[PDB]
Formats: sequence, structure tokens, C-alpha cells
Amino acid sequence: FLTKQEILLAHRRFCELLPQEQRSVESSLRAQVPFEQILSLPELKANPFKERICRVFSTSPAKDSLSFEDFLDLLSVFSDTATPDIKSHYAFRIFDFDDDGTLNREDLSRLVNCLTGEGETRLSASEMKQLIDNILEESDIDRDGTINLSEFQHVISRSPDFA
Amino acid sequence: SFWYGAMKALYG
Ligand SMILES: [Ca+2]
Ligand SMILES: [Ca+2]
Ligand SMILES: [Ca+2]
Repeated sequence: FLTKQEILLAHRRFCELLPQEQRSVESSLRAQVPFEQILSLPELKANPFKERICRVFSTSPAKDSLSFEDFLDLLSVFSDTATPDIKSHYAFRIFDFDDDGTLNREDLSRLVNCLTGEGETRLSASEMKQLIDNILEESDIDRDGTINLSEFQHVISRSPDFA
Repeated sequence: SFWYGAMKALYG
């Protein structure tokens, strides 16, 4: 998903986030950049899900930092060459706020809140209930109250190309 | 379509 120019450019940008003492190639490939530095990058700073994006691409058990390889994975998924299948798969992981494998009413509520902003312009209790009910009506095929991956990939594939 | 808007917010 990334060209060689993109990988080499990514390494130079990644290294600018490290202390001077960790900028050798070997040190840089062992380094873990905390989210605070990642969340300020132009590619992420304006993204409403930046905090969820960091978490999903982190490979450390504490899910609180990004390695260079994790950072290449993030760029790979957000590149213009990434397939519709991979984008909807990672979108599902990003929207799964509690990380339990399905999108429930709480996940959908947090997703809507991300789209509007924390609050003023926040949706009211009634507006949120009506929106979530409508989302579930279109997406939850087996009617068990949650949206699993296949339901999600199916609903996305039937939507216009967000290109 | 709600999902179009949410994917555009994420990948746009
Ligand atoms: Ca839960
Ligand atoms: Ca969940
Ligand atoms: Ca379901």
C-alpha cells in the first residue's frame, strides 16, 4: 500500500519525533512514540477519531505508543491505494469503542458524539435515541441489537463511494 | 446515509 518514497519519507518524519539520541536507524526502529506526539501530526490533528486511531494501530500491550512499523500500518490504511475492504475493516475497529467485536448502542452513541463534538453541538437524549434506532434499523440484519463486522462491511458496501 | 458521513469524517 505504500511506495518506497512514502516509506522513506515516513521514516524521516518519524525520526523528527524522537529525541536526538534516538535518531540512529537501530534506535528509531526500537522507539515507541507516545500518542501525544502522534496526535499533533498534520495527518491526524484534525481527525475526530485520532485518539481511536492511535489505539487501533498500536502494537504495544499497553496500547499507549506507536512504533515505526505501527506508524507505517496507519499510513497504509489511510493511503489512497488502500482497498474498500481494508478501510471498512479498520473503520469497524475504530468505531468499536469498547473493543468487544460488535458495535452496540453505546458504541454508536460515542461515534455520533465524535461527529458532532463533546457538547453545547451535542445531540439531545431524544435526538440520539431516534438516530441510533434508525442506524440499527438499516444495519442490524439479525436484529440482535448490535452490528458485527459482516453486517458492517455489507452496509458500507451498499453506501455511496465516500472517495 | 449516516455511514457515508462517518466514513468521510474518518478517511476524508
Ligand atoms: Ca460494553
Ligand atoms: Ca463494542
Ligand atoms: Ca446484529
